[PDB]
Amino acid sequence: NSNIRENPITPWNPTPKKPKIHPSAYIDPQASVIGEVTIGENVMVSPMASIRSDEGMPIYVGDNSNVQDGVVLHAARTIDENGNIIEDNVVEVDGEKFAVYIGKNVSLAHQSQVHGPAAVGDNTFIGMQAFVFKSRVGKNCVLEPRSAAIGVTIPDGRYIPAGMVVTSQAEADKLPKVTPDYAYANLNESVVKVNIALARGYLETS
Amino acid sequence: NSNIRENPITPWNPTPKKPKIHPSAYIDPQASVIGEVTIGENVMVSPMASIRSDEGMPIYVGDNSNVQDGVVLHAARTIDENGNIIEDNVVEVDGEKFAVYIGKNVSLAHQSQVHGPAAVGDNTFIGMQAFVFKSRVGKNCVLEPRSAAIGVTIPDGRYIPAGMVVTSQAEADKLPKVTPDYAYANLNESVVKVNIALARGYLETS
Amino acid sequence: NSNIRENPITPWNPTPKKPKIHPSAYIDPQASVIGEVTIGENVMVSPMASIRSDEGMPIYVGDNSNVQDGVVLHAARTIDENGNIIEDNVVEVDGEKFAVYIGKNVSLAHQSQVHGPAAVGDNTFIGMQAFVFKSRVGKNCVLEPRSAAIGVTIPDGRYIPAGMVVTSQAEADKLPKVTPDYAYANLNESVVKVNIALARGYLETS
Ligand SMILES: [Zn+2]
Ligand SMILES: [Zn+2]
Ligand SMILES: [Zn+2]
Repeated sequence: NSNIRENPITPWNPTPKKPKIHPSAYIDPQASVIGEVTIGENVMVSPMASIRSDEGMPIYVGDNSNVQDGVVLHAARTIDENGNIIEDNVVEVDGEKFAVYIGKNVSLAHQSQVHGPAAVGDNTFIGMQAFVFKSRVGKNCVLEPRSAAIGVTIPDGRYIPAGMVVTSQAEADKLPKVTPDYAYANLNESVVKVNIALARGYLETS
Repeated sequence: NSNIRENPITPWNPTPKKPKIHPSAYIDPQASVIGEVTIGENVMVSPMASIRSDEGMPIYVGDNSNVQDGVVLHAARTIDENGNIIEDNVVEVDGEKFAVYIGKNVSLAHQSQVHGPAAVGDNTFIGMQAFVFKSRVGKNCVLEPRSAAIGVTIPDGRYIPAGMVVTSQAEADKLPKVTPDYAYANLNESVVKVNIALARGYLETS
Repeated sequence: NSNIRENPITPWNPTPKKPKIHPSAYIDPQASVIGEVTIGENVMVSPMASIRSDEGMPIYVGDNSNVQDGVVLHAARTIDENGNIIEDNVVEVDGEKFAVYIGKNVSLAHQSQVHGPAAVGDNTFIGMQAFVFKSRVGKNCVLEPRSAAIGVTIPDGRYIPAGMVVTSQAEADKLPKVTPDYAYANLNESVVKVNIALARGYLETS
């Protein structure tokens, strides 16, 4: 398992940290997982995904989420030169601090990127080639393909239309709501089911 | 050839499928090809490309096409829980059904993505970081870098300007036409020649 | 070091060229470096980056720069079928000719792409998922995430706002100036420090 590796000693990280990966998660041989990473149950990590917890850490990927081809997870440093926490570079979730927090039943679709500090709430679809950076995406959200959230909080239950780059909180507060007739309303549930089954199938051949 | 692999058994796929790759195609050691995939003659598949036919299948890449660095091919499931074909998730081309169909002399340039259901017609350039999803791109087309086609049919012989995200069929019908003086008019022919020669050169060292 | 490779013989390249990589640079095992490439001191090349100098060449990455996850460097051919240099496909920097020139203290952030012909000047941040193609980016510049420069020269000391695709020189000449109170004004210095330290740390475990 050359592709699952400790992070190196740095001025902000004095001991190597090794990923904690649940046995029901599947890491593709050509995915890469480095450093202080926790990956939950049934998580499918596809080829060419890179989860790199060597600058900002920790990075958490919750149960039944998926990390698809070419997705990148990385984060800005959380420890100062003085050794003090950089509060603006961490996100608090359930009373704990993370560089990147991915909740449960989250899909990170092909070539998307979540860059810390960032959190993605449960049951949220992050669409293909989408981008999340210095942002909190609520639960039950849909980032359509090529959308982006930079420096904002996306309210629970909203979607970002394809191609839209949201940098203003006033715009984020105004985003349209997911409804039963919205075209992507049931997509994440489908994608999560598929990827749980892919992880199970790939593990049976391992 | 650890990087050329069968897909796993899943509820929608009861037997493993293995890629069919012509001997004149070159698969980079750090490209990944999984599942029910057919790759034609002289196809150059560059490092970090991921062709993954494990959800929707089959994926077809025609003769003399190229799949460049970091390109992703994947597709939505084509078989229901009941085992019935999901017709909206397949494309018909020449009387056959595909999850993703890439025609002949097609360039999929660096970091682009074609996500099924989708078809790309012959002699079409899909530019760097471009995106094709639930769409039919005609033949002799040019998707400039960062362009996207989502949920539309691109008429033969049109181009999408750089950065434009086309989601409306009315907009797709109005796209500008490739002409001899268009800046990208002869690019695909050049890129196809280069990649055929790269595949030949890389195979001679293999 | 299977991932550091010569380029193949082609009609435009009659002898194989091998990368020249300084001993203080770190190449991730799942990065790929092919062909006529020069990589300077302390350069961190992250997982899934592909530096491919097999069509246009040479590709140069200067001292203390970094090439992050999923970044692609490639270039259009520089030699004609007749064997004459294609002048429009090379960039001159300090009296020398390159397919891609990356200066010193440059960050190529996750999933960005620089496609030759192109030059990036010293101390410039190329943001996540950004794109540089047939362009000269000045020194002390910031391309925010999802920005792009195609067919233009970016003056020294300017930034491109997130998501903006610059294709017109008149627009490039008008881009806003980096100032001490600009949000990204000090980012590149920070990122360069981090990546120098990452390269040192990763090499100590190698
Ligand atoms: Zn980063
Ligand atoms: Zn997919
Ligand atoms: Zn190229």
